[PDB]
Amino acid sequence: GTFLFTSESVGEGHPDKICDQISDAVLDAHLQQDPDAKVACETVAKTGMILLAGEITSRAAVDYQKVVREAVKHIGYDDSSKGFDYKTCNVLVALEQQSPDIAQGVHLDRNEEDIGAGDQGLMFGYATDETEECMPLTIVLAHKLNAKLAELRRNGTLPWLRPDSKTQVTVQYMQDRGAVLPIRVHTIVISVQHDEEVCLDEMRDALKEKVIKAVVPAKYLDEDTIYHLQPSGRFVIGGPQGDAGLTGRKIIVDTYGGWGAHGGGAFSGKDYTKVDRSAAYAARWVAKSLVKGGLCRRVLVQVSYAIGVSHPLSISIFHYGTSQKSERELLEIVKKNFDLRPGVIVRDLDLKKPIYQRTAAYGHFGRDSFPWEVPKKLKY
Amino acid sequence: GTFLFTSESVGEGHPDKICDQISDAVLDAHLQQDPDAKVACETVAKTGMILLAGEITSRAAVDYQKVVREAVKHIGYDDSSKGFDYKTCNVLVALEQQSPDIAQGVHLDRNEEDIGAGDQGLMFGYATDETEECMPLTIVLAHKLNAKLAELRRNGTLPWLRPDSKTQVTVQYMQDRGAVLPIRVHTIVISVQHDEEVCLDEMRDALKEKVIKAVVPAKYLDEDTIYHLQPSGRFVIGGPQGDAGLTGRKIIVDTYGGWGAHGGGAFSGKDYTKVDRSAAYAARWVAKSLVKGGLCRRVLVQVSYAIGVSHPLSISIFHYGTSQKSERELLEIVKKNFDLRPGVIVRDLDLKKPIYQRTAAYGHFGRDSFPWEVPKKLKY
Amino acid sequence: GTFLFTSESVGEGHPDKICDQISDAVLDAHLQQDPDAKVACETVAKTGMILLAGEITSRAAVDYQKVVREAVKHIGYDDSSKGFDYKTCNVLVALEQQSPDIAQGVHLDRNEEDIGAGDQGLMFGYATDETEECMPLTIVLAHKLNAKLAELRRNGTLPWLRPDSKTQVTVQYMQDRGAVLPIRVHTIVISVQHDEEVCLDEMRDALKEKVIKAVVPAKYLDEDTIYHLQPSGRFVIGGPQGDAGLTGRKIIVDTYGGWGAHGGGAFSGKDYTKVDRSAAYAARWVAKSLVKGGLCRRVLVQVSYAIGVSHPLSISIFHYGTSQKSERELLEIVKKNFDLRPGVIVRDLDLKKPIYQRTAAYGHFGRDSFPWEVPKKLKY
Amino acid sequence: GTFLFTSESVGEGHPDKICDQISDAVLDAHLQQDPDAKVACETVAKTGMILLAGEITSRAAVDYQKVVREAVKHIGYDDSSKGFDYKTCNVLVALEQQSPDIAQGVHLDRNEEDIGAGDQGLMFGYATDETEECMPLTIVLAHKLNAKLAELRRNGTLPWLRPDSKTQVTVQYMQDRGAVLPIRVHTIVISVQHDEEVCLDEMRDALKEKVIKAVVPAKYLDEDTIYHLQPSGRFVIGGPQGDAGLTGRKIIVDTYGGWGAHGGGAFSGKDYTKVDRSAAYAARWVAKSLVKGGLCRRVLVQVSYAIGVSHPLSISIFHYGTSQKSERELLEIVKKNFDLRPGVIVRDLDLKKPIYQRTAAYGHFGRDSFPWEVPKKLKY
Ligand SMILES: C[S@@+](CC[C@H](N)C(=O)[O-])C[C@H]1O[C@@H](n2cnc3c(N)ncnc32)[C@H](O)[C@@H]1O
Ligand SMILES: C[S@@+](CC[C@H](N)C(=O)[O-])C[C@H]1O[C@@H](n2cnc3c(N)ncnc32)[C@H](O)[C@@H]1O
Ligand SMILES: C[S@@+](CC[C@H](N)C(=O)[O-])C[C@H]1O[C@@H](n2cnc3c(N)ncnc32)[C@H](O)[C@@H]1O
Ligand SMILES: C[S@@+](CC[C@H](N)C(=O)[O-])C[C@H]1O[C@@H](n2cnc3c(N)ncnc32)[C@H](O)[C@@H]1O
Ligand SMILES: [K+]
Ligand SMILES: [K+]
Ligand SMILES: [K+]
Ligand SMILES: [K+]
Ligand SMILES: [K+]
Ligand SMILES: [K+]
Ligand SMILES: [K+]
Ligand SMILES: [K+]
Ligand SMILES: [Mg+2]
Ligand SMILES: [Mg+2]
Ligand SMILES: [Mg+2]
Ligand SMILES: [Mg+2]
Ligand SMILES: [Mg+2]
Ligand SMILES: [Mg+2]
Ligand SMILES: [Mg+2]
Ligand SMILES: [Mg+2]
Repeated sequence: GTFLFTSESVGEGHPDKICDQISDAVLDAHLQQDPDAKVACETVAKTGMILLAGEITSRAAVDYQKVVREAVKHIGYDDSSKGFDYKTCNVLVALEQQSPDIAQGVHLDRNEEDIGAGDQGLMFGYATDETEECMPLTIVLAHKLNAKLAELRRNGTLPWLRPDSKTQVTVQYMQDRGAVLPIRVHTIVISVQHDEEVCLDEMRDALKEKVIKAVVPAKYLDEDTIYHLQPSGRFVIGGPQGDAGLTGRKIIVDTYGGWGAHGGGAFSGKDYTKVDRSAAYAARWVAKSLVKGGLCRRVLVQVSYAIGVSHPLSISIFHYGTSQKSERELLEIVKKNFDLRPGVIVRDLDLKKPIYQRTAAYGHFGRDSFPWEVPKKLKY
Repeated sequence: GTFLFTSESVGEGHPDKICDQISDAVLDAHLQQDPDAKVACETVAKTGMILLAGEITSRAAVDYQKVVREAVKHIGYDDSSKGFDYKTCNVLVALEQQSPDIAQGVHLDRNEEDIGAGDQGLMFGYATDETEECMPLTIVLAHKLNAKLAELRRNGTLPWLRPDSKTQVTVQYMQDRGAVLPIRVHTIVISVQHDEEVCLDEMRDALKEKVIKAVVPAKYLDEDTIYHLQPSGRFVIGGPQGDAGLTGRKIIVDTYGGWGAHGGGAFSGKDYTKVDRSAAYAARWVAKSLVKGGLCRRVLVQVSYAIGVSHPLSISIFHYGTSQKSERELLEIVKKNFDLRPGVIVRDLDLKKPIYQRTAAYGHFGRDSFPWEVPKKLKY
Repeated sequence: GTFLFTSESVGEGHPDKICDQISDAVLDAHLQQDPDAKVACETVAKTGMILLAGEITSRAAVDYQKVVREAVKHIGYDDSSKGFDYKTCNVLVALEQQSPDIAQGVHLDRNEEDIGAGDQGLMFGYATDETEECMPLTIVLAHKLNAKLAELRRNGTLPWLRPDSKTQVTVQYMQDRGAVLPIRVHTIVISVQHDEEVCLDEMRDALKEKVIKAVVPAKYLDEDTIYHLQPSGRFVIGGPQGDAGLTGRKIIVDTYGGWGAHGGGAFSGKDYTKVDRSAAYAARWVAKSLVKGGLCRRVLVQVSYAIGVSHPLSISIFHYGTSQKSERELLEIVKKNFDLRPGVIVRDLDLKKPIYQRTAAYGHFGRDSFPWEVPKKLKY
Repeated sequence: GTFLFTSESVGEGHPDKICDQISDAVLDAHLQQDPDAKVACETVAKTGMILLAGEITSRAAVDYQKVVREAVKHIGYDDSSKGFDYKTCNVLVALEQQSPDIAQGVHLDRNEEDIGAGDQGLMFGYATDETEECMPLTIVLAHKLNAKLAELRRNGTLPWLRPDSKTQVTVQYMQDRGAVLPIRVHTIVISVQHDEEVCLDEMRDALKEKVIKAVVPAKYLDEDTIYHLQPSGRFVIGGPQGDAGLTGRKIIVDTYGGWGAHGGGAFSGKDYTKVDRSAAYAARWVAKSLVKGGLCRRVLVQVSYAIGVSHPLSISIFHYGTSQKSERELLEIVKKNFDLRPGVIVRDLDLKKPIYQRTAAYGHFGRDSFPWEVPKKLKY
């Protein structure tokens, strides 16, 4: 009755994640001055280049040079020896206003609570009782491995580390009436950019002893656990020099690591009127509320929207057999307890607050008690 | 016992899909001359701009100006009145060689069958017997609605249409022992870019009568079906002028429309050594082989890889309760019948052939009898 | 005793001149809000692209998209059929603050009158009594031919004209004691971008009859005058699509058409602290004052500066033998009547006023009674 | 009877000169493979960015990444501490084919000797017997000061130097029957980018003792000579980070430093069919031939062209009163001894040879016995 499942995560300096963090730094900069800024900022990164492309209508005055470079500084790309430097890279801006055709169809002259969805689309929320975070263990572990790398880089204990990293965790699970129970870690991959001087065996030893053993409980690790540590053998070239980055190319890392489902919308660089972000956050909030409220052990929530229409087109609940209530009963509970219009979600989840850069690495869910991580007490 | 499920699709001129098609036009151009080209081409589109960013190591001599502009021409952006013109747009190129650190870790000096995966990652394949295409009805219908729009644009019957479109279909389903049975279409959204002269009622009438009724069987449509046709009210500004596009931002449209699962990897712009594409195609091939072979009615396949390692790290089969065989038995059948090393997949699926631009709109699966859509006869 | 001399001019839609006008539109936009803006804006134009690159420190909030596109609109590039369209081109911005090392060395904490030169360099002013404009006839005629083309394009009498044009005029001169006396026009070149439908003979006839004869006095034209009208035979592709443009690549067209001398500094995109512009304008003002004041018939003025130093390093006067006073006496007159510190020039010539876009085609000198064209009454 | 005259030069790492050298590195790369390449390559430089924009029709396969980065390496921008790094900067390419309308009008189906001029324009050549180089002393000295800085940077004796430098020299002259005789150096400016650690007095002392005294004969220097050494006080930020660069923005530095005249055409990035380069080189060759041949002491030559026309429209000779022959007699000598069609100049001056990057700093004239610097023996 056992099965394997694998999830990955990436570090702050992974080129796609650089772009997500920059896009959200831009969003936060606008929101600091104009809580109602309309923001759709994509970022592209390649050798020596950050390009901002998209649509922003805002009363803010934002110094894009400063904002972008400070985000890259935070990540740790501060010298040409590392392959990228915030001080000397190119920052190019191709930002126009929001289309007035979109603006008139979505929000102009509308009461805030009755703003239309900013686009069509579908979104999913998921929660699982297998961890206190209500997240899959596979991705929780994958994120923590990248966070550990960044910690040891920043505190100087592994000064050969660079910011670009990836991890991948395969867990063997059993199932119990639709819920999932982690048994052991089957395989771990870690690849991380490094300096020219450190040798491969020193890196592999450090990744096992100072990273894996520091993060993963020993009860999950055994003689049979497979380790692929620096499996390429050499990773000196990294960041955008090694691989182009784009915003919204880590959408599964941002969410549930292959578990649950995804509707395809990226989060970063978007204000609350973009339901790709606000409704996915709300859907997580619903899912987590159902599990922490004791109605399910595991649950998937779908919602969908049409551009210009406030209420969701569809809502669906899938409980994997882990509730005594029918899925229809859970749907009725959700409909009685949540208002999933974007102009109400914004109020419930405080989505005009400039906290988005903090969401843009290590997953949007399962950490930091953001509003969508604080369960709603349900009435039924 | 009924539930709703929603999927979307986008047209050829949707700015993200423009980028996928350009990236794959670039890939095909390289493969026409050098079957072993290493290609990782991202495309970004905004007002007046196509930017190519990424890594290509190839013996081909490719005229990027010509290749990009011809792809945009095919899509139909051929005049400033439409918001974008292949003849006069900017084409910018930021393409470097593949990192030699990646090359040495993945493919240099390796026997082709034993080439390492081009990256780590996870991938899923899915198949469902609800349609002959072995695809969810929701996304099949969504794709066909966009294809219909392009057909009526190109044949001149709706000359006010422009290339940028989106559709979304919500189907009410029942379930039968883990399989799903479509009952009716609950809601349809269509948004499509249009000329300045046509009025809203003419468009809405045409979208119902010439698009929806031409595509969706009447047995699925009834008095209660909800239509959101041009719901924003005005969509004259479109294509990249209205919304920035990036490669790999329609990964759910490219695959299963929210059904099954996704590991996060984009397809377009990548040669076969990128397992994001080759192994996802293989996983579809496996899933479809299991369903057409009569072992399951519905099945999800996960695989995962480490950079530089040929064999998958993990393989998992989930049959939703729709097989008499256990998931472990199906896994054994898969392991006996498929070799999921990238250097074997390339041979089985003919992945050096320059057919990729054809995959880059209307989904990669469920059409055209591509090799991954021709079931393998299973021995067990 | 006769000789030939040739000068050229270009139209508003010549790609280099597009860039000069855009750079100066940006400067004017800043000056409208912040008279003390520090501006060093270069523009690059190629197919579908305007790129702004440079350094601006200003309290203004400038919408670069709007400013750039409005300048291109004014020029007349408004449709993909013309090769460039303000509505749909790419506008990319790579603008940073002025270097703080420059700012501290030039203007920070300095009394305005005692601001240092913004850079080192040399500059020349020139005037000649051969025309009332105090300009060489060769370039006056060349400019007027381009202005005529733009006039006939804009009033619809030659609707096949596009904005990109070049002209060149060769005049036969005699000399009289260092002054020059035009005798006849020896050769005229006109090349102008055109639509696909008009034939070559219609264009050549129109350029002779409606352009040349409308601009050049018949007394200068005879049986022997050589006409090279549309000499390439076909000029449908034009503007930035045909030829990349850059700011500051028409510095001889901007000034004296090969007569006098040039110190190499471009004018457009620069505020008054850049002595390339302010001191060259002042030098013209000096030269014109000497000729209109009756001291010379023709005169060349050199000045030069060091970055951070207010007073010119050198001043030189060359009168071609056309004064009864020695060059040393004229130099003394200039030193007694003009203060060529940039922080005084700014006051005398009103150089914080946003009139710069008007200078950026058809020459900076010899027209419109700008302040540097109004002679100073000299005391001696 | 004395006067001052000032000329400037810039170093290899001056951002405009970076662009000229890159443009000519691109030209040379094409010519190495295809002697008949048609090349019009502009370069733009700003923080972290080299952009190539222009038109190239060539049979060569050129790796623009490699070519650009190697040119920047040669200049010495190899670390983020210097403000720019060839290894990690962005290289963007916007290169299209030559316009076919230009190609058909200029060179297609034409006998090489009878190729038309690639454009209209005017050009000047100049020579002066005041130095053995036949160049003005002011600019010769200015160039040598920059060359000295680069020498002391590269040999490690002044390791605080960076590549970006400017110099300016003012010489007091007397005249003798139209020729000019240098008397003394009146003022020298040197500004050079430097590291954060060196102090201002150490730099000023080194610039006087190790640079000026090493280059300028002591006979020209006296108690009254004015030195402006690091006059801004601080120049740590430099190269493209401090100031945008463009190709063809140092046209007076490239030529005669304000002496003679200039027709406005840039040299770098252009093949021989662009008469801006080939005819200006030829005009220098003519001028130098007249002076070294003993006909003049100082001479200015003008030539001009029309696009598509092989022979020059006009030729003019101005000898400043320094010949016993009339200017008409010298013109007749020039016409009997030189064929100034571009398709003949190419043969006489060997202009398909890839030696152009070597021309792109320290002036195109007066050094290295390039073909246009080897006087032609005149018959008359
Ligand atoms: C392997 S690259 C993707 C494929 C790549 N675009 C190509 O040209 O083959 C994807 C990511 O893997 C990581 N990476 C880059 N170089 C690597 C190396 N030498 N070894 C292992 N991982 C690497 C970085 O995180 C990078 O963003
Ligand atoms: C709505 S836009 C995305 C949000 C947008 N970036 C913004 O600034 O608000 C996404 C897509 O919707 C479609 N779209 C663009 N303009 C639209 C309009 N006026 N009405 C409906 N759909 C539109 C296009 O397919 C476009 O790529
Ligand atoms: C001839 S182009 C310069 C050379 C060009 N970059 C090349 O690739 O050969 C310079 C200018 O000449 C004009 N021009 C462009 N196409 C032309 C044509 N077909 N005939 C005549 N003049 C043209 C435009 O004003 C353009 O900016
Ligand atoms: C002074 S900058 C030109 C004006 C500048 N674009 C601005 O924003 O004010 C021109 C050149 O002077 C030199 N330069 C740059 N920074 C300097 C400084 N702090 N001191 C002296 N010269 C400098 C470099 O050679 C640079 O290319
Ligand atoms: K989702
Ligand atoms: K990538
Ligand atoms: K997948
Ligand atoms: K977008
Ligand atoms: K000047
Ligand atoms: K050009
Ligand atoms: K010249
Ligand atoms: K500049
Ligand atoms: Mg990626
Ligand atoms: Mg979407
Ligand atoms: Mg998108
Ligand atoms: Mg991936
Ligand atoms: Mg030009
Ligand atoms: Mg200058
Ligand atoms: Mg400059
Ligand atoms: Mg020219």
